[PDB]
Amino acid sequence: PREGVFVSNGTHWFVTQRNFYEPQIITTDNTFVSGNCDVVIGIVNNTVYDPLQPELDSFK
Amino acid sequence: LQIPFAMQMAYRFNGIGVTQNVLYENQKLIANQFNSAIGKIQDSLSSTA
Ligand SMILES: *[C@@H]1O[C@H](CO)[C@@H](O[C@@H]2O[C@H](CO)[C@@H](O[C@@H]3O[C@H](CO)[C@@H](O)[C@H](O)[C@@H]3O)[C@H](O)[C@H]2NC(C)=O)[C@H](O)[C@H]1NC(C)=O
Ligand SMILES: *[C@@H]1O[C@H](CO)[C@@H](O[C@@H]2O[C@H](CO)[C@@H](O[C@H]3O[C@H](CO)[C@@H](O)[C@H](O)[C@@H]3O)[C@H](O)[C@H]2NC(C)=O)[C@H](O)[C@H]1NC(C)=O
Ligand SMILES: *[C@@H]1O[C@H](CO)[C@@H](O[C@@H]2O[C@H](CO)[C@@H](O[C@H]3O[C@H](CO)[C@@H](O)[C@H](O)[C@@H]3O)[C@H](O)[C@H]2NC(C)=O)[C@H](O)[C@H]1NC(C)=O
Ligand SMILES: *[C@@H]1O[C@H](CO)[C@@H](O)[C@H](O)[C@H]1NC(C)=O
Repeated sequence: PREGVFVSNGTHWFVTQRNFYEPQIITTDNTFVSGNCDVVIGIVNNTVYDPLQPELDSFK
Repeated sequence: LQIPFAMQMAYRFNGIGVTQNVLYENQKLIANQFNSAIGKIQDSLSSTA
């Protein structure tokens, strides 16, 4: 997360600010990429939504 | 409010100006350094008066 923390209600995953529960869809804007999946202890699988793709999908 | 200790240390790394990925990718080394530092505190107290 760029700022905040990943949380899950049980089924879906969100990123929210640490001091107030404001869940949001995990997108490329909310997060940053660093390395791969093999080095972080406790990492989980989840899709990261790309805001640009639906715009180009309508373009296609 | 409970929080995993690694996540808390990532918060503190953000506090000092270092990104979380540094801690999450050097967690083993950081934990070993902290444990060795605590052991050295033990030795210093038990030797120096
Ligand atoms: C950044 O700093 C840390 C030290 O705080 C470096 O970790 C240290 O790396 C050396 C070499 O990999 C380790 O020495 C090795 O110790 C093992 C012990 O079994 C020994 O078998 C090897 O032959 C070697 O002597 C050292 O233990 C390790 N220190 C700790 C606390 O884990 C790290 O490599 C540095 N990283 C970079 C990119 O500079
Ligand atoms: C954890 O957070 C999830 C996101 O809120 C939530 O999934 C959401 O569940 C509700 C139903 O309670 C869905 O709401 C929609 O339901 C129908 C489905 O077609 C729509 O017609 C409605 O207008 C309404 O928008 C959400 O669509 C659904 N979100 C997703 C991505 O599936 C989970 O239920 C939450 N889990 C728990 C245990 O609370
Ligand atoms: C999170 O996502 C990872 C990728 O989807 C997933 O790793 C995948 O795990 C399966 C089986 O555990 C592997 O499938 C193949 O694994 C070996 C090859 O080493 C084969 O012998 C098996 O028969 C099977 O075909 C995937 O290769 C592996 N994907 C990668 C990129 O390594 C994790 O399991 C997921 N983590 C959790 C908690 O679900
Ligand atoms: C957290 O605790 C459970 C059991 O107490 C364990 O299975 C799990 O591996 C732990 N999570 C991590 C990242 O080690």
